Amino acid sequence: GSSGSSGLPPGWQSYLSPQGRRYYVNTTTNETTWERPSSS
Repeated sequence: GSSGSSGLPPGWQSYLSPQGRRYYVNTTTNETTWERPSSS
């Protein structure tokens, strides 16, 4: 089943995989995540 994050906090960026998928990545913490901005 589908599992992600409806909305994201003001600071995280939203990118797309080289295949079509969608993922997120932090610019400050520089941490890679999956459709979920793992704030820290």
